Amino acid sequence: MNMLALTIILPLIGFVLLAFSRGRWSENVSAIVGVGSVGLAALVTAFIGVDFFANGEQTYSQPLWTWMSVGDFNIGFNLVLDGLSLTMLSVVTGVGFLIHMYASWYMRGEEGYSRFFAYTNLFIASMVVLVLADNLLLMYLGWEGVGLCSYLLIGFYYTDPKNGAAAMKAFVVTRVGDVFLAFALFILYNELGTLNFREMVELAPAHFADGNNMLMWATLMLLGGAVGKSAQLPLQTWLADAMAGPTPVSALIHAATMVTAGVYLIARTHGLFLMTPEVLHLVGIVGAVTLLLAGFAALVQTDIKRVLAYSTMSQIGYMFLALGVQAWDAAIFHLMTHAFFKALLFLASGSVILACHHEQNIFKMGGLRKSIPLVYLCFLVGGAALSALPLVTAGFFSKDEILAGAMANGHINLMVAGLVGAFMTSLYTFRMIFIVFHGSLPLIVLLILSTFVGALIVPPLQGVLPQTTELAHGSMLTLEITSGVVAVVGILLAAWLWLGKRTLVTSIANSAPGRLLSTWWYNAWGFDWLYDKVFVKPFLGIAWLLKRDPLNSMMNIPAVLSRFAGKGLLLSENGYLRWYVASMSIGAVVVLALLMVL
Amino acid sequence: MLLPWLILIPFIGGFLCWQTERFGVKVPRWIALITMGLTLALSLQLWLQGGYSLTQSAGIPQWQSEFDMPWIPRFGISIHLAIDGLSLLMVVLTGLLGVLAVLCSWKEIEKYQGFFHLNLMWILGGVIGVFLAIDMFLFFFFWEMMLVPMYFLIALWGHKASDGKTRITAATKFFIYTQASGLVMLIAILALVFVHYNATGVWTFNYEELLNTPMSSGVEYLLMLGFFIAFAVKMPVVPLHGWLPDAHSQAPTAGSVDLAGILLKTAAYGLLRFSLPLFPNASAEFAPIAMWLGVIGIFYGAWMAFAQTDIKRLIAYTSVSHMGFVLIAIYTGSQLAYQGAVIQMIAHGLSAAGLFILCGQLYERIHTRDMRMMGGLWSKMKWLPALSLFFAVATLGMPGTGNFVGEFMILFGSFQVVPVITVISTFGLVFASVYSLAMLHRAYFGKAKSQIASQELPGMSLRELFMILLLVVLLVLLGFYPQPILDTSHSAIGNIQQWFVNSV
Ligand SMILES: CCCCCCCCCCCCCCCCCC(=O)OC[C@H](COP(=O)(O)OCCN)OC(=O)CCCCCCCCCCCCCCCCC
Ligand SMILES: CCCCCCCCCCCCCCCCCC(=O)OC[C@H](COP(=O)(O)OCCN)OC(=O)CCCCCCCCCCCCCCCCC
Repeated sequence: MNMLALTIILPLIGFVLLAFSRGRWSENVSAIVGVGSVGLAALVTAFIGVDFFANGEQTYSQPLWTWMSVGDFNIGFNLVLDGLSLTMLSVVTGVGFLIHMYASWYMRGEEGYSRFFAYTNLFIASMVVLVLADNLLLMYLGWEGVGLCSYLLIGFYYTDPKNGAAAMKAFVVTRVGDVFLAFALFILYNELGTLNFREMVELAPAHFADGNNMLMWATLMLLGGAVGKSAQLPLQTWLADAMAGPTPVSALIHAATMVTAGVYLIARTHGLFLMTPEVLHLVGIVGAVTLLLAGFAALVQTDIKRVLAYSTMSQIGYMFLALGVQAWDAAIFHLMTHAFFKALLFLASGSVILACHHEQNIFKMGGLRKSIPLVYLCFLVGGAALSALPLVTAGFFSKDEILAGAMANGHINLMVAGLVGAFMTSLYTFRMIFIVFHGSLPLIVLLILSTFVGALIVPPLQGVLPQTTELAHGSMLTLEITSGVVAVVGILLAAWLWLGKRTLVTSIANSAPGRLLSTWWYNAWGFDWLYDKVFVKPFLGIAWLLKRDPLNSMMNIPAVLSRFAGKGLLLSENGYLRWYVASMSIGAVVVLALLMVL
Repeated sequence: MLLPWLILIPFIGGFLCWQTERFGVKVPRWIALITMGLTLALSLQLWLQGGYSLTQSAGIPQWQSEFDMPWIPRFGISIHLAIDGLSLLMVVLTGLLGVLAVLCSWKEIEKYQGFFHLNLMWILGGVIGVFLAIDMFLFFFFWEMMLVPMYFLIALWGHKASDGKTRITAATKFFIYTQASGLVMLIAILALVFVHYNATGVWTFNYEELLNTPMSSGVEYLLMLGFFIAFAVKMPVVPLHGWLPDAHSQAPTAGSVDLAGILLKTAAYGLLRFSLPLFPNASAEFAPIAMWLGVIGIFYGAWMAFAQTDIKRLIAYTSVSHMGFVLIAIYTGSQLAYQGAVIQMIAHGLSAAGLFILCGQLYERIHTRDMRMMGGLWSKMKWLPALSLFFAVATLGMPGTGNFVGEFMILFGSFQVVPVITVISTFGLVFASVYSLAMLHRAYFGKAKSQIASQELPGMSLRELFMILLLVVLLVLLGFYPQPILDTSHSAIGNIQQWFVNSV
């Protein structure tokens, strides 16, 4: 457990070595360097977890150095480890190692092999810093590292400009979320005087006795940062746009690292949100709205990567729904299970893409369930895990825990949103599977982990997070059978609509309200159009207006006036003697008159 | 006692650089390198000798090392130098940038390199004298003497691809702005001295003697306004900022000239050293205007930097935005904001120096500065695109680089005093990321939009790579371990802030 900082150091060492290699090294040695760096990080994580379970499950602090200290402002470089941080670190390192060896097999014959592995190593290091930070500012360092690695990794193929534009869009919206988070940080310092999590939690009720408004602002501002990073409402418009990049980086963003950071913020800063329950209910409302809108958007999508991006969007909405109903353990369990099956889904999708060599839309694909057996099996079990199939998957148990936390706390409307979202998720994943397919070691590991074997593993969240109120056995029975019935009804509806000849599908898709809804939901409820017409277009217009530098001309105006006055005065030097004598006479008259009036 | 030698060693070094041009064309660059080596070594010796980490704050004035000599006894004017933690940090940064400048002009085998070097060391001595001197005539004299050689290099040695008339216009604009504002500063200094003489009866231009004066409200405001006008055009602060990108785009293409003369950190040093302690009530009244001017400068500089097709002009507007952030930090009256301003100033100097060196090397590769004729240079060039991406990552305020640290301590102190300007400035940081990403998309990523970017280009040599990697290492060390820089300047910042806020 004393090697906690090695999980930061080793991916950093791999990133530095692969960045300064500059592609002179072979693919084999670069593969060993990157895969071994992430594997050593994962092994150190496993040893840390073993020693954590062998020491009585107590929190640990490793202060490396102090970052800054001006008077009362003391910020240090301290790492912390509890059950939540251990769970986050373990899932990040394990899924990153599987994705890294899949990329080592996958990215062969590509320019930028060492550069790609350097960027993913720095992404892993930033995520480890994010999950192992004692204070808010080191957490913010990991936050910015995650954002910069997202920019460097989404636009990996810099030759085509849409990848670069999508990377810039993703970095812009995530930096806006960073600014919201920075507002949270400034408010929390100005009110509490510290940025340590435990110290902020113990000192919050003492200072906010007479007024709980600035803490409400701080929790709302943390919510803004979380929805900035996790692609939630209203900063959600980067996922599907930036999902034109490569496959293993796509699985690394969606599964373990990036979209789980806001969930980690809501779970870690749970006490501050507990003294402001209105903001926590706002978290639940935003998560429910985003998951329903993600289901609506993925209903009509025609690409596999876009469908999976909106599916991850819905899963992060589910996690925020769990967090809003004070079900933290359910949220982290859903985080781990979703990491596993979404990594499996994206690796299978990349296998399909490299099997067909091109990003063809789903309607140009068919009869592939017999061409590739193994990829079909992996994609089937991943889709079943995402659809929450009862008694065989782990996402079913995770969503059941989420809905039990919603029921026992009294959130009926959020539960209704949850069952509707489960219906939507099952329907769209198997509509994509039935359109595509009708008409190895990481894959095996994730296939095992996406089943109930992943539900056997429980995060050690007892003692760090408050206990969610357990549902009664009868009520839990009705909730479980209702979730299963809605899920299998979704499976049967997708089977009825898309397996055979799609007659009821094209009849309503070709109608003018149906085509209007399809166009509305294909562009994600018109949010990209709104963000161009409200924020991007006036920015471009102001830039075009100001490119002349108007203030420079405004301060050059005295130079123009001086030049004009000088050329006007130079007309008096005509060179005539009689005009000179008349000018002396005029000046004599003026001087004498001015002396007479004074 | 070592401060006069700190000022003069670049001057005598430049004198031997000019006189040794007869010995050979490759001779004066070596002599300039050695005299910057002695300057930087003496600055580091003062850093290790003064004992700055464990220094208590004794109030204004508390000088670590002082020197006094009469210059004009008729007016009571002294060559009076005084170094503290902040001035030491600025002198160390100045010597570092001078070493980087003399390294970045190493490939010049021209006929008149001796006068170019002589003007460079005179610029370095002038800015060092600005940082060290506290007497107002001597500070003003260094302030104005550091203009003539810089103007001469812009006019004579400048951008060869442009006509001489454009270089003449840019140099004349810069010199007119700086010298006229210096004249306004001289009026303010003279009026303050005359009021002190009327109140007491002693002829003195010394800094410590002029602090305790009966300052009527209305006169102190005018003196502060003149000082702020000078330090605002030399910061730069909008709309007094038009000279900066004109001087950058028409600078000599070596890139040493931008590190030497334009990249001064002297205006905010004068704001902390002269505008705030001499006029506490005037600055307390004036603070909303200056902070709103900083907001306007940040957003305006971001809007220019997004819309420029010239990369050097873009980095000039980055300098405008960062100095607007520092201007916001100065008039807040917070220790945290002042330390953040110091960290942001040092980090901006290092990051802008790296960006200017890389832009000069890139222009040497492609023979063009227009960003619309270049694209996809990541697969054509060896080391420069990655280091340029690192420095543009630094210039948007990224952790692991000192710009994030400086900006965030600035914003923490500001939000401790004023919330709305803090939130608007942080949205300005969003705009900073926007223009940094726009420059990286328009310069290095995409397809080759011409033929000069469609061919494989020669890589950097060992010297440019070594100085850029040294700048990278110093930026990383400043971003991750900013503590020794903080305790170096903890005393002077404490004295300035205490004089600012315990007097009101
Ligand atoms: C708290 C723990 C950390 C947590 C996360 C922290 C995140 C914040 C820090 C971010 C740092 C910058 C990140 C972005 C780096 C961009 C540069 C890069 O990746 O360059 C890659 C490039 C190799 O590209 P390639 O395609 O292989 O080249 C072939 C054609 N030229 O490489 C090259 O061409 C050569 C190398 C260029 C520069 C690489 C980066 C240098 C900076 C880091 C190392 C600095 C030196 C180490 C010592 C520091 C002080 C102790
Ligand atoms: C905060 C405001 C109050 C305090 C102000 C304190 C004063 C200092 C700060 C402001 C200085 C402003 C200077 C504006 C002009 C800068 C130089 C410039 O733009 O020169 C352009 C031009 C030479 O360039 P070119 O185009 O080659 O010439 C054509 C050849 N026939 O030049 C020419 O052709 C002739 C240039 C003559 C000299 C410049 C003009 C000076 C006029 C008096 C200004 C006094 C201050 C007024 C208030 C500030 C401005 C509103």
